[PDB]
Amino acid sequence: FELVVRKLGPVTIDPRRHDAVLFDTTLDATQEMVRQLQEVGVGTGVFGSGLDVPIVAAGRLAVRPGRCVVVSAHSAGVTAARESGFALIIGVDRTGCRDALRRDGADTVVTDLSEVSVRTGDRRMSQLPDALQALGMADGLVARQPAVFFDFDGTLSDIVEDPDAAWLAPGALEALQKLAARCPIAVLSGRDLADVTQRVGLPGIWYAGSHGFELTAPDGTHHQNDAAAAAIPVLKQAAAELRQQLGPFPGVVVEHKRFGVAVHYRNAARDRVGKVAAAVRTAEQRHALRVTTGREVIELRPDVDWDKGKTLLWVLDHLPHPLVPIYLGDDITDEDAFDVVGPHGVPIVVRHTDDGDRATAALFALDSPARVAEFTDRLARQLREA
Ligand SMILES: [Mg+2]
Repeated sequence: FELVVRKLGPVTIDPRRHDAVLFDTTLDATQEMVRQLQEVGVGTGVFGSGLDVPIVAAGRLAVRPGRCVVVSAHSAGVTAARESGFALIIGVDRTGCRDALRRDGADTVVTDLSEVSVRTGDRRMSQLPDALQALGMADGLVARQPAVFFDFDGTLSDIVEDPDAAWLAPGALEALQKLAARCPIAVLSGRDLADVTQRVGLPGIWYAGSHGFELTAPDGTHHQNDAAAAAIPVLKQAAAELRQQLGPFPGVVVEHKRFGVAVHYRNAARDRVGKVAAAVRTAEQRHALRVTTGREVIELRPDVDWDKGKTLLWVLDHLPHPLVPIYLGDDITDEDAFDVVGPHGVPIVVRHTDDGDRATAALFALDSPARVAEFTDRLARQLREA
């Protein structure tokens, strides 16, 4: 395995996203590749020829398929890893079945495992210094003038199982108000632009909704990803389709947002899960959309590359000044933004009790969403200082 240092190669085992790697036994994964994974805290295991099937091998490591990588030189492995929702499936082409393997469900195919990279450099959330404590040291948190970025759910707002029941954590409104008088603020969210705007309820700042595909400036200028916007009518049609197809089956919900269809199947019986999936993959094929899985949801999104780092970099390019970013996030999508804050930027991760001590690119930690309101207040006070 080639080592990539706080970066992302072509094929990358990413500890932040990947808790284990399941190797096909026929592969000869060197002791050097397993040791590489051992230093970054990633478990290994083998499945395959008459041995364990991928999902079983994953169960022995106490790791969900959504957090596991499979590496397989055979078709059965690739396919079984595909129907089991594995996060990353690397096909190893040793018999020139690159096309076959990718038809099976390989996310990507390599000839030799030394083409696979392992991300190094991230620390585990445990290990990180506290943001509040750093903010109050002699030299403060930032040397240069900042622009501050917030994820909404899990960061500014306490996690809730009812999406509609997400509200600003106590004190976070007065805090954002103070800070907003002091520097540019931006809240990021996967919710529609209107929803997050209403829930923060604070004007004269940047709102980025629908996964950064559309934002509002302080002056109220609307901005939208042009290429992504073309898929808006496409998605309304998939939603219309999916509602007729899955309407007969109770416990299955089709939720339509401006840049996505989400199909909730928490209350769906066994064997409509495969049927809920089959319909979304039909919607996929038919409309050239992008499917991604939640825990009990399947989502269709515009087939346009984008992440939270690109939102951040874009918003920054439009800020007046060389403005240094401070970024606060709660989960996995926020790792894209930690990675591009630059040599003076401050990436902060909000810890939860059930988060499991993930590896992260963030430099600091805030203990819960409650401290985020506290951090915001003191930041506004430290900037008023200078
Ligand atoms: Mg969140």
